[PDB]
Amino acid sequence: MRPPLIERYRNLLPVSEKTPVISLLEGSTPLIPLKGPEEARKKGIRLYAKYEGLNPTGSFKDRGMTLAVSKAVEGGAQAVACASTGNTAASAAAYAARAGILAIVVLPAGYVALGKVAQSLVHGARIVQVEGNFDDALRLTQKLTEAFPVALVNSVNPHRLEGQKTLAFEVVDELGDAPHYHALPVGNAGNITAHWMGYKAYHALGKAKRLPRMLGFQAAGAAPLVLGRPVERPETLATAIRIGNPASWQGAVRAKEESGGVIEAVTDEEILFAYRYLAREEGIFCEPASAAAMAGVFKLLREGRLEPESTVVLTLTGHGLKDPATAERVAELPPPVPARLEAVAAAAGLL
Amino acid sequence: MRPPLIERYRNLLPVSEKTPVISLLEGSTPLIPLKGPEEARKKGIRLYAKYEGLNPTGSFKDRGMTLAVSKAVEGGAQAVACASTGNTAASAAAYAARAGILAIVVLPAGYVALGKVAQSLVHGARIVQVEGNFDDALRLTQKLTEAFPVALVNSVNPHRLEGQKTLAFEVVDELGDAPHYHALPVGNAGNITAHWMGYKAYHALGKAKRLPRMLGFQAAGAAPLVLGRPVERPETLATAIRIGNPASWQGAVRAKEESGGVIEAVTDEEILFAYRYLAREEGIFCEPASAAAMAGVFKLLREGRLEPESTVVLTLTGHGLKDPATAERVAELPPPVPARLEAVAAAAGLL
Ligand SMILES: Cc1ncc(COP(=O)(O)O)c(/C=C/C(=O)C(=O)O)c1O
Ligand SMILES: Cc1ncc(COP(=O)(O)O)c(/C=C/C(=O)C(=O)O)c1O
Repeated sequence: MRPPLIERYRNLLPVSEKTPVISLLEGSTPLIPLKGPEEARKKGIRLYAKYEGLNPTGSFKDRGMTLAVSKAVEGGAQAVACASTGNTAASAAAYAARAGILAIVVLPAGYVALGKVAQSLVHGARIVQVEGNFDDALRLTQKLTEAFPVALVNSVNPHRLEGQKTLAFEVVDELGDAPHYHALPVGNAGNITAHWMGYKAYHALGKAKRLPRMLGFQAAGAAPLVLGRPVERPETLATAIRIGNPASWQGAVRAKEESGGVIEAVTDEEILFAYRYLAREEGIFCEPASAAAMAGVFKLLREGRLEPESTVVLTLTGHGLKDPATAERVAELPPPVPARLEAVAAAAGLL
Repeated sequence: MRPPLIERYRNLLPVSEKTPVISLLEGSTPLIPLKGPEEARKKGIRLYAKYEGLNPTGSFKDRGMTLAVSKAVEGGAQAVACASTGNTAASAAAYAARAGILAIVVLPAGYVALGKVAQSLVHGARIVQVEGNFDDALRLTQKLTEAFPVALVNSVNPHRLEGQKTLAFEVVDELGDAPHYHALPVGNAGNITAHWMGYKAYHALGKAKRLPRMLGFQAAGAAPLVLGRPVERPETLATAIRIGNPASWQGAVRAKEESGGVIEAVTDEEILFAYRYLAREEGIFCEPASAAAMAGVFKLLREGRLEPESTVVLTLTGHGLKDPATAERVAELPPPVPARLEAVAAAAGLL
C-alpha cells in the first residue's frame, strides 16, 4: 500500500534499474482534510494536512534521504554525514543503518529536540555536538565531507530535493489538481524549493492546471528570508527551524516569486496556538516548527488574504512525538490521586 | 481520495450507513522486509516488520480506536474513557479531538512514557493519574463508565478487537497469504486476540491459505500468561506492557492453543538487545515493548524452535519516539566540542 517512494515515482526520478534502493517504505503519507478553522470554514476555504509526521523517522526528510543514500550507495559510498537541527540527522541515521553504512551527524549543542536525539542515538549514528548553532554545524559538516570519504546528505545534495519534490506529486495525485495555496515552514529552505519544483514539473506534464501559491513561514526570531538578510543569532522554541542562513536561500525566493506566494514570520506564541489547535481540535499532533504552517494560515486568514472557496494544503513537517518537552507549554499534567472510583471521578470532573 | 480504515474493510466490520466515520487515515502501514538477522537468513527464514508505529498517534491502537470511537458517536456518546499505559490513551485523546467529544484517560502515575504523556496533554484529554498500576486503572475506569455517561474505549469494548484485527488482513493482502509465524507483544492481550481473529477470518474466506502460529511475548517481570496466574506487581522498562492481569486472557490463550503457538517471556535485557538491533541494524525505531516481539524471535531462533524455510511477520506495535528516555539505555550522547572541523573530526572518531 505504501511502496518505496523511489519505486512509486521511478518515472520522475534520476534512478535506473541498477540504483540500489535503500528504503524504509517512506512517502505516500495521509492528506488529512481538516475540519476548520472556523474562520476558513465559513469562507469556503478547505484545508488539508499533508502529515509528513508519518514517514518512517517522523518527518518529511525521509523523501529526500531515501534518494540521497540510495544514490550515494550507488556511488560506492560507505558513510554519509549531515548537519542538523534534528530531523535530517535522524533520517540519515536510520537510512544509513538500513543501507548498512556509517552515519555522522553534527548537531547544535542544546538545540535539538529530545525525540530527535533519541533517534540518532538508538540508530547507532556517530553524533558530534558542536558549540554553535545549525549554521555553524552546516559549514563544519561540509568540510568534514571534504576531509573524509563521506557523502554529504544535507539539502545541498541535489538528490535530497529531488526526493522531496515527490510530496507535491502526491498532493496532486490525490486531489486531482494542485491546491490554490500550499503552506509550509521554512528552515534551511530545501523543502519549499522542492515543493515548487514538484508543482512546476506536474504542471509542465499537464497533470495540474493551476500552479499553487507557496506560503512559507518562519519563526520571528529566525526569519532571515523575511528580513532580507542572514540572522546571526536565530532564536525560537521551534528549534527545527532555528536557522539564520538558509542554504537554499535563492531556491525559496524564486519559489516565492514564481508562484506569487509569500514568506512571512509568525511569533512563537502564534506557533504554540496553532500547535494546540491542531492536536486539540483536529486530532493531529505535529512538532512546533510544523505548526508554523498552520500559524501562517491563521495569519493570512486573520488579515483576509485568502480567497473564498479556495483549497489550502499544509505540509505538517514533523510528528509531535519529536518534541515532547513543548507539550508542557500548552497544558499541565495533573498530580496523582488515590486509586478510588470516587477520587478518579472527581479528578475527571464528573462529580 | 484515500479511504479511512473502516472503509478499506467495511464489509468485515460492525459498521453500516448509519456509522459516522471518525478517522485520521490510520492503517495501511508499511510491511518492511528485514535483512536478517544472520540466524534467520542462514536457516532460510525471512522476516517482515508490520510497522504500526506509523499510524497517526504512533501505535497499533489507532486501528481499534477508530472503530471504537465511531461506534461510540453513532450511539450518541458525548465522552470516552480508558485506562492506559500510554498508547490507548494517546489514541483515545486524538480520536476524541477528531470527533469533537471529551476524552478521559486514567494513567498509572510514573509508568507512562513521556512521549505518550505529551500526546494526552497536547490533545487535550482530561488526564487522571492514579497511584496504582494499569490493572488498577482499568478496574477503576470500567467502574467509572458503568457509573457515568461515558463510553469505555478500552479493549474490553469488542469494537477495539474488530478494528485491530485488520492488521492481519493487511499482512495477508500484501504477502498474498499468511506467514508461517506471526510474533507480537502481549500486554492486555487484545492485539494477539484480534490477530487470530483476523487470520481465522481470511482463512475461512479463502484469502488466507494457511494459519500463522501466533507467537506472543511478555516481559519477564510482567508475564502472567507465561506464569499461568496474574502478576500482582508487574515490572519492566517496557512500560507499555507492564500489565499483570490481561483482560483478554482467554482470547490470548485460545489464540495460542488454536494456532499451535506460544506465549513466552523475554527479559528486559533481551528486549533492549532486540530494540537496538532493529534500529541500528534494520533502520526501524520501535519502542521497547514492540521489540519484545523481535526478542521472542531471537529466542526461538537460538532455541532452534523456528522451522527453516519459513516466513515470520512481526508487529512492531509502537514508534521509538514514544519512549525517548530508553535511548540512553543503549547508547550515550557525547559531550559538546568547539565549532572547529579539527575538533569535530576528533569527536567523530575519524582520527
Ligand atoms: C519538522 C521540521 N519542519 C520544517 C523544517 C524546515 O524545512 P526546510 O526549509 O526544507 O529546511 C525542518 C528542518 C530540519 C532541518 O533542517 C534539519 O533537521 O537539519 C524540520 O525538522
Ligand atoms: C507499544 C505497545 N505494544 C504492545 C502493547 C500490548 O498489546 P495488547 O496485548 O493488545 O494490550 C501495548 C499496549 C498498550 C496498552 O494496553 C495501553 O496503552 O493501555 C503497547 O502500547
